[PDB]
Amino acid sequence: MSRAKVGINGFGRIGRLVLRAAFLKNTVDVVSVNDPFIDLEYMVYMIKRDSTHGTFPGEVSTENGKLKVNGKLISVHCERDPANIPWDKDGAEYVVESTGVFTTIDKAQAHIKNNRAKKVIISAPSADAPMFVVGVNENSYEKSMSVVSNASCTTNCLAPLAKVIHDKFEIVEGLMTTVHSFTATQKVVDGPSSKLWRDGRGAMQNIIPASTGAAKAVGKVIPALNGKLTGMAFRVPTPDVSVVDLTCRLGKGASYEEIKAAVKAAASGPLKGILEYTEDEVVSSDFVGSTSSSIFDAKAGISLNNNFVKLVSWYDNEFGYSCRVVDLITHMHKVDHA
Amino acid sequence: MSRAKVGINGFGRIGRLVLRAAFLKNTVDVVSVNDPFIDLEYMVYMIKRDSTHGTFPGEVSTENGKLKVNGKLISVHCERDPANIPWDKDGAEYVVESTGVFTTIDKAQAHIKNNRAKKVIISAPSADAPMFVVGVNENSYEKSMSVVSNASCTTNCLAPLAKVIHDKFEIVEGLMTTVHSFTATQKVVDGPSSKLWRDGRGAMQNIIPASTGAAKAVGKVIPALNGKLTGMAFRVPTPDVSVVDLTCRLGKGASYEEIKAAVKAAASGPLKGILEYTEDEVVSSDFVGSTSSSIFDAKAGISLNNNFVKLVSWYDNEFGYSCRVVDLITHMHKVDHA
Amino acid sequence: MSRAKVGINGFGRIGRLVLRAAFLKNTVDVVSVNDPFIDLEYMVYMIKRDSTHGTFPGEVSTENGKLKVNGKLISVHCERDPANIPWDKDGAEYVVESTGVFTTIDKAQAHIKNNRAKKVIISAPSADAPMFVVGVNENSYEKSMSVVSNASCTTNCLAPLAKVIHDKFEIVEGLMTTVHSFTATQKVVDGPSSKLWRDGRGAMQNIIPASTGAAKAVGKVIPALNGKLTGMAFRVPTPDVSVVDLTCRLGKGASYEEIKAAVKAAASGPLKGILEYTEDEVVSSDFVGSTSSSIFDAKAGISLNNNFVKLVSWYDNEFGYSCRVVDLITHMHKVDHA
Amino acid sequence: MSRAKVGINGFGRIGRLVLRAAFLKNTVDVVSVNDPFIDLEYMVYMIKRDSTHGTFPGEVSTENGKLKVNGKLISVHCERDPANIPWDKDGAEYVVESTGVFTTIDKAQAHIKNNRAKKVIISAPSADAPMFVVGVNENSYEKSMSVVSNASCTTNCLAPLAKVIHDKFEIVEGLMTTVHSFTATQKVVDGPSSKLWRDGRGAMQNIIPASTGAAKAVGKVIPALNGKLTGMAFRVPTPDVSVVDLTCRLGKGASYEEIKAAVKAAASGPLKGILEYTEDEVVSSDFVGSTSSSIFDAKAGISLNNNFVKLVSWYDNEFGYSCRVVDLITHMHKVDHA
Repeated sequence: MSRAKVGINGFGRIGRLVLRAAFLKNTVDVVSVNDPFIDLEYMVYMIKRDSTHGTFPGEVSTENGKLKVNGKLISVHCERDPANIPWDKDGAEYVVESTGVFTTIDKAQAHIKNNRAKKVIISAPSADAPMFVVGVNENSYEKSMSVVSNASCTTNCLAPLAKVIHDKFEIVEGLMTTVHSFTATQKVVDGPSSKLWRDGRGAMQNIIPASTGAAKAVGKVIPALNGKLTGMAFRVPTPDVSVVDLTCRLGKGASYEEIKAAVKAAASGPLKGILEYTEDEVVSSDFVGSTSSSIFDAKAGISLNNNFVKLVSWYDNEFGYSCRVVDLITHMHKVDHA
Repeated sequence: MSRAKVGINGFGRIGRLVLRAAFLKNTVDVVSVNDPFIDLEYMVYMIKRDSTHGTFPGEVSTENGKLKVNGKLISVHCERDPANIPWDKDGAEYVVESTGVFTTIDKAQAHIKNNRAKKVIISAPSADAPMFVVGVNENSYEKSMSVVSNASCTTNCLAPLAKVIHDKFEIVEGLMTTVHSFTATQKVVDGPSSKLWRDGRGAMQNIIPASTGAAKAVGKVIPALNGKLTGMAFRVPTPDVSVVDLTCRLGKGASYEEIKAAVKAAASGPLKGILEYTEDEVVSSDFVGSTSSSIFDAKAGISLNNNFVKLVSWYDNEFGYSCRVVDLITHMHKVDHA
Repeated sequence: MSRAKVGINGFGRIGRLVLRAAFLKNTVDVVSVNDPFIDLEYMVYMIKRDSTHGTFPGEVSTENGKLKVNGKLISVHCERDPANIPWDKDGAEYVVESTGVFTTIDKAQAHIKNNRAKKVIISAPSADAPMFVVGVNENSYEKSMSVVSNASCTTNCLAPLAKVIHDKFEIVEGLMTTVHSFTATQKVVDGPSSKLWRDGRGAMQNIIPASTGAAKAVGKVIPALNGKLTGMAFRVPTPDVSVVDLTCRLGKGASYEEIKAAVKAAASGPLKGILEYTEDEVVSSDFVGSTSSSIFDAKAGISLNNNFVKLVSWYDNEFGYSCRVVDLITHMHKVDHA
Repeated sequence: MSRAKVGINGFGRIGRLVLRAAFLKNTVDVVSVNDPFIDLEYMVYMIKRDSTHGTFPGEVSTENGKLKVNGKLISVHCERDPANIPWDKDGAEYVVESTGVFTTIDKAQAHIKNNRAKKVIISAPSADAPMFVVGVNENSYEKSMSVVSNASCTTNCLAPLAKVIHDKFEIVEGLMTTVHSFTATQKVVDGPSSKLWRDGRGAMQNIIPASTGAAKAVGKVIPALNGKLTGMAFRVPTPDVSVVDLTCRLGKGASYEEIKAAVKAAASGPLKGILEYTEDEVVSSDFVGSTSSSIFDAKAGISLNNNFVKLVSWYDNEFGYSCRVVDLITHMHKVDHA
């Protein structure tokens, strides 16, 4: 009994797929959704239909102004302002800030005031809000914190992998590269982008050397690896799934077969679920729907020697991350209401 | 005597290429450009680097605060209010309206007001402004018209074909389908499009059924075929170039051999440069950068009997259409500034 | 009261997806496969992981030199000469020819030579073998026919619809187009295509116009439409699913809504499972893994008048067809063992 | 005086752009082509039409069963057996082996057999044949060397950069990843690929881990870094232009500015034409048609510290390589003739 009641503000890509993960894992209960740029009737469409993840494997309709999903009514809102959503009346405790526009404790506090929702969870790396990665520092969550962060989805891939290698071979220093699928933030043709010019170029016809602090933010998830990690991104013409290309220096001399054994041991043990291990000839479509945060590709990895190796790990940047959002809630609820 | 002095508002896709089309024909003069979102710095980049048509053939730079393009200086503005764009100062007598917002004559007249833009040229269909398709209703244009429209890119492909077939076999009735490359109006991944839900889907993994106002608009350019034409569109994962698929009944008998030689005589004849004829094994990429408005494909056209055929005409939806913007001005300036 | 014993020749994308359909429907028992390019280990890989239809839904492994799927054992062979495949020892009574090398009756008699397979179904449209379409002329199968084809997948889409529209309102004539996905017969980059130059172009870069008799082949399954139907094909950068574009002149006039009503009933009638009817804002990726032969889109298709209408219908060119292959065999098992 | 007379075996993708780059640079003279699968008529269409690089810039016709290009004549052959090709009658001194079937000194000598061809160049890396990268070790060519290799596209990118680095700051140890466009060896959809399973997968649906022997191969070109550097590749859905992602440890402490200057100086100096330096916010498609082997991207490269950095260099994996083949030939005809 006593499941966590959850609400969502920002029904984007990384906000609808989080909703999918909820009815799958069944670890929490969604009760509310708010998005002013999306109509209610539209919402059923975007849930039922998805070009990446297929149609919803349940029942979706409308009960009397409420979105019924797999036999569960959810109230819908559409306030331009985030502090104009009455979470209390829906019974929501934890709000998911997936609009990605209120990524600060000051802005996200707009959900918490007037006693409405207790904790706010930002589905992006935050500057002031304490970021968390379910693999590593999910336990660092103290009850006195309201607005958290689940870091970036590249971070959710690298950080768990970094922990294993570092804790077992000691990562002296490393540089990361993520071959990232394109995201909502890109253009179908050479369009406007007054800030990030490269990010405006046609998404299908370009390899776009983007940037990311995800690897640099691994330091915030793993403090022992602070300033020892950073890296950039390549955004390539694929709808979903991404891979991390880590190259680093280990403290202990270890052969690749040794590395494999440790990772295989982690993905089976304490990281059963966050980290996964395979030795198959996979590509970036064998992971569409993977709940894991990192899938170590043993085969594609290469070792120059025993102190300098290149590692590769996949992740569903959309759905793996979505699941880790659902996990962070369960943990909190487990921690605040117990 | 002189060349027409031209200005451009809305440095979009179908706007930057119109510019690129001016330094090629060199039939007119671009003097001013206006776009609030895209600064001068950015304008150079957007012009110089293009994922579809390649790097600009020439030296694009800045000088003394204004934009320069192979020894010609272009004044630059960032006014969000068309009424406050100073065309009068710049010397812009002709303005191309490529923002998508302004379509009404009384709307496009915010450019004309108060001693600046002589004629307003809307690079999009207008349901009140007299639409005109060069090569068809070209000379049908009157000097007493303050705002005109060039209609859609697609309709600029069908009409020059429609005319030929009509003016020789008389098109009884016909339905058109255009397999269209995606446009800036779409989403790279499943996104918000409250009006047109299907154009909210991932443009790169989907064949998206649309509906265009290009086919009946041929009735607006060719009155004889008014109401005899209509048809919808298909958006597919290519960055540029589209093809018209015209299915129609004829009034007179036709051997497809005749229709061929009819088009060939119209391509090299009066419609030289507007309508083109080909027999080659062409594919969409074979028309990137093409200046033709319609390129009839001989072998790809199918014919059921002597009266009911299916024609096929290619076009660069971006660059072919941007040329007819330029040519129209040479016609106006002929008629409208003399 | 028995089940068909099925063998597969040609382990391409139809061959594998036919197998998936067999375990999804569980109406036939696949007992053998043959592909001189694909060994036992690889087959597992190709069955397990699939870029388009995701991972195999069930159990696949190997055992005692035999492929094992969901508990059923499947012999594996690598014969390049079809007359060298031991269909008798394998107990395969029905052989699926999907190599394309054997489409004629006599080139198909290899599997039947010297008491072996009883029947052979050609997944490719044939020149002499009796072509059929499930939902149109299933019951036209005689027990004496050794070779028999299942038309094309393009053919299997338009055929059910025609037996509705023409069956009710009569299309005096009609032309067809199919915006097809790309198939394994194509090239990643510009390459060789000796006899059909257009097909050897960048499949991801291009819209490729290709001829197809799959619309002329309608006359074979519906004699009444012999010479009344024919069409072409466009191939676009999408991995799977295609749409049929039918522009036909109807004898008995009907409004765009009257015809919708006709197709409704057909979806819930005897073709319940063949012809489907939808009214949703659908795009191509919605019908991935769909078992229908033809899904009519009421929102897409439009009508010029009452006698001249355009219809749009979707189909999974890979999986939908594979489903019909299965349905045909289990039907054949009914007759031979009646 | 005399210009290099060249023949091409295998008019595939790479052998077809070599011809292109030849007439572009006009530094050598192509006199003979051979490809059994491509006849004269087809050969012309493959030149006039390119999905990636557009139409060829020149008059290409056929004079008397012979291919005429820009006024230069080229005799064609469809000899499957390279030892049957009359390179002597054609007067081809330097032959380009562009089919991967003849990549050893014994297997390549069929061109030189019986006094015709006097030098042969392998468009792919070779086992025993000495490889060369123009700008790095083209001066190690000896008049005695009858058969050579130009390594691979990727090697020609990594090497000019590595030379600069290792010479200025010394690369202690290094690892490389190349985000590479797909090539003719891949499939449009999941197809057979017995030796390399991942490459069987649909080229345009997946990110595909592959292996390149182009990083250790630098070791054969620069022994100083043999065993000290290696790497792999990710295959992504793009038609052309790849990028190299080089992570390495510098023996000398170097700041990023200090690195930026290191490359800018060599791109203007002796590596002018080979290595290029840029600071613009570019993407892959900005390099289609680039005649450079390596284009250093400053804004995309990063530095963890003064001794651990990540460098990025673009390259047209199709046409940058073909230009170097022409330079390898021009260099030999010099040395060969003296």
